[PDB]
Amino acid sequence: VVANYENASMAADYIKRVSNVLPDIGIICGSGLGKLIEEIEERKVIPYINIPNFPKTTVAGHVGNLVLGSVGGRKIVAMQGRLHMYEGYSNQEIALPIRVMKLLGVRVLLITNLAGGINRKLKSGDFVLIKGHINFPGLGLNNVLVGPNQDEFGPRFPDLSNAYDRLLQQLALKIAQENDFQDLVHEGVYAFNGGPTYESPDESNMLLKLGCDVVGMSTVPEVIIACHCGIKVLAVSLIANNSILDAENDVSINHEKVLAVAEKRADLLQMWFKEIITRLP
Amino acid sequence: VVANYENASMAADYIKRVSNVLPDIGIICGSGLGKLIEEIEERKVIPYINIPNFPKTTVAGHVGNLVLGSVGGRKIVAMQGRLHMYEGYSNQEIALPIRVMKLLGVRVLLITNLAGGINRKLKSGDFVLIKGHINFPGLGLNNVLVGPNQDEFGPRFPDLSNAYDRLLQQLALKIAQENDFQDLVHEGVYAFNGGPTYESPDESNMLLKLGCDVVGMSTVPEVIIACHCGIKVLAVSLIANNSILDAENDVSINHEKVLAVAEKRADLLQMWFKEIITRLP
Amino acid sequence: VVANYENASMAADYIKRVSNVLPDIGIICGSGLGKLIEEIEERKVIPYINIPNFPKTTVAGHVGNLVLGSVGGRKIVAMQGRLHMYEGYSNQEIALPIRVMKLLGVRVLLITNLAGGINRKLKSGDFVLIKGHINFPGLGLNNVLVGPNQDEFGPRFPDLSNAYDRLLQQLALKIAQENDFQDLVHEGVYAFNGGPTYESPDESNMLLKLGCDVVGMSTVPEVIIACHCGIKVLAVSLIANNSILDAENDVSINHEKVLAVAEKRADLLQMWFKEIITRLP
Ligand SMILES: Oc1ncc(F)cn1
Ligand SMILES: Oc1ncc(F)cn1
Ligand SMILES: Oc1ncc(F)cn1
Repeated sequence: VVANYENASMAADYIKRVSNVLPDIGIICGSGLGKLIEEIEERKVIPYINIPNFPKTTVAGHVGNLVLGSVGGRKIVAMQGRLHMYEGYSNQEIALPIRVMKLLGVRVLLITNLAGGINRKLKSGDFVLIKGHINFPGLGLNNVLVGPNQDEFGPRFPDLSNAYDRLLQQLALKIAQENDFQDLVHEGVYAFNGGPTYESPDESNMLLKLGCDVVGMSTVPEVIIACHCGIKVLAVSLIANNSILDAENDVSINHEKVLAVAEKRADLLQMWFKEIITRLP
Repeated sequence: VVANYENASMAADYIKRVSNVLPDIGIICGSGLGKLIEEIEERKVIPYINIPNFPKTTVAGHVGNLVLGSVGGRKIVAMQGRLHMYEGYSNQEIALPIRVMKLLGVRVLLITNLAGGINRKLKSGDFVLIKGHINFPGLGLNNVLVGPNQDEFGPRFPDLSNAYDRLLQQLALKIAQENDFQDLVHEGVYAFNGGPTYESPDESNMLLKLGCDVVGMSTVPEVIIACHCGIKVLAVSLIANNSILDAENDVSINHEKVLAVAEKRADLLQMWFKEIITRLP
Repeated sequence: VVANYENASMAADYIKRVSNVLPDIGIICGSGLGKLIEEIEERKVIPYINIPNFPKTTVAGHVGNLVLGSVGGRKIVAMQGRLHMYEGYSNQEIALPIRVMKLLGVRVLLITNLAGGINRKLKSGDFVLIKGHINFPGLGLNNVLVGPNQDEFGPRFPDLSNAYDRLLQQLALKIAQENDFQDLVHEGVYAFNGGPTYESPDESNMLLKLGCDVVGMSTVPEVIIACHCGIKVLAVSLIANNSILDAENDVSINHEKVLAVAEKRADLLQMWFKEIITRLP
């Protein structure tokens, strides 16, 4: 299934027929950070398996829903269950849900994820507003846009220099200042490690030398498909460890330590993003 | 279709039957830079679609011709319409036209492309004689030679240390000195970004740290297949922007700015390469 | 053929029925360095082609055997003929033999390979105990674990920080000290170049900047599959050139120079690894 104009139009025809919502705003929430999606009012929940041309996700399993409703009086659509390229999904499978968002009317996409810290001043539980990226898969001929260009959505050769909207980063920081947690909020460069192994101690050392502030296994593919078709993006990483410090001290990372950090910050992130949605121009 | 001895011999049998030219020299021209190929004398134009075992290019579209004729009294063969790996072509598809060149008798291959500048002293419209490369796809298990080795063409483990012939670089510089444009001519290290997104601002910063002079999305695959089977190579990048400066000043690159630079330099490059062909040993 | 619990159990059922050995220790020997495998006592030699679900290797050709027997009174299993990812084998093909080792009872895996030297103090014929790695394919979405996780073998997101067991590195160094060749033994960080082209002069310069001590085209995939399923690992590189020096002096590497270094050190490595096996806790 190619992520082309006709296959995405077929999916959007089904969603509109079921939901009766035309959303302006899309959200993709990171693992353990999706509590906001249960707070959506006047909801329709749509399993991916019921939507024409949506990718099959029965191998990886776990939740896979599109949720449409209202937050702060705004009309939104959420992916509940994010598709990760380390699972083996092709370029076409990742791109189609984003391109369906576009046809549904999404103009702004808000994204959260979990990441490892590389910059020395970053601590467990800090947040990082992403302002640029280093796309190791893209340099290495695994860019999410490798393949024929779908000209109806965007250009063959996109410019990523404003892929992370500066006015959205400012709005996010203003909201944290209003609530006296700006001291947790940083800006930084995100490195895309295809994964699924955690960054090794010597990979982490390397990324420091190359000026990365955080590293993770998601987000860059969705950002590129969104930028290709003219959707503005805000992306926020929650730091779950300092990998540079682990490397210098011979300490281990693991999934259980990571998920506990998400639990610790989930409710603050929920409230932050609720107010961001309410206050988007 | 594997790029093996028999499939390439089948294609070469067809070309020789149609053209009545045995070329010594191959040329692959970059986008907007192929005007020289219309100046070829006593031509035969052969669409790729008519050549047995040549890769299908009807998805990407646009021109796809092999052109055989005479320049400066020398017998040449040109690819009019270059195959790019960001389109989704496999290793076998890229390699076969080069290996057919070899069976047709090509001993020297001359290549031009468009690239972004990373070295601070490089400006829009400068030329760069490539003297080595950093092959991010190759480090990342997308080398154009991944797969079984075709032993008839070359070794399992090639040495790339003289892939860019030093005497051809000297000849090119001598010709520019004769015409008083040597001040436009540099030498440099080319980084292969698989693409198709332009290098991001923070990717550009990274490449500076790693000692790259230019970056682009082509040329390294063809160079490796040519070196594998013993064809000498000259490769010249036309600089269409300084990406380090764009990053420091928060400026955008785009395809329309890039194509205008090609237009500005096309005729000088045409004349340069005409005299290079005439004067190859 | 997926490298899942049932397909690997089917292979292990066949091996046990033929060999009557339950090994504790696995070995994977590098090119020209497998002489120890002929010294295995009370052997069974099993061609890969006869084992259910083992990957087909008739395209690459050359030896492909599993050998089970006794060394120093210990029960072992060896791969005679290593699978390399530059040949075009998928993730599943590489992983299955290691996962069969696990089901057969392997608790420790010992690995040797040939590599290029990047650290300036390393010379032709030196050995390097690997203590960490930089996995360019993994950063670039070609990690050997990309695809669905096989939960029976290990976790979705493994930690690689103790993938190279520290007590095994110490035991190896102690043995070299006992035999007065500790002056040949170093420790270092290994860069995985997917290959099959040798590291270029400017790739080598880059790797120095990023803190790599050696570079090669194997070993990291097997280490990751082993670590995933809880097998301890010792990995030793034999240095066959200094690629930083070749780059500064404009000198060439080649396969014939490399194989002669293996010949020069094969017998010392054979005896070293024999005593390591004998003395594993
Ligand atoms: O803490 C952490 N989370 C996700 C990562 F990919 C790496 N490190
Ligand atoms: O100016 C420019 N041309 C091609 C590139 F790949 C990047 N930058
Ligand atoms: O000497 C050497 N051996 C293997 C390599 F991959 C590179 N260099």
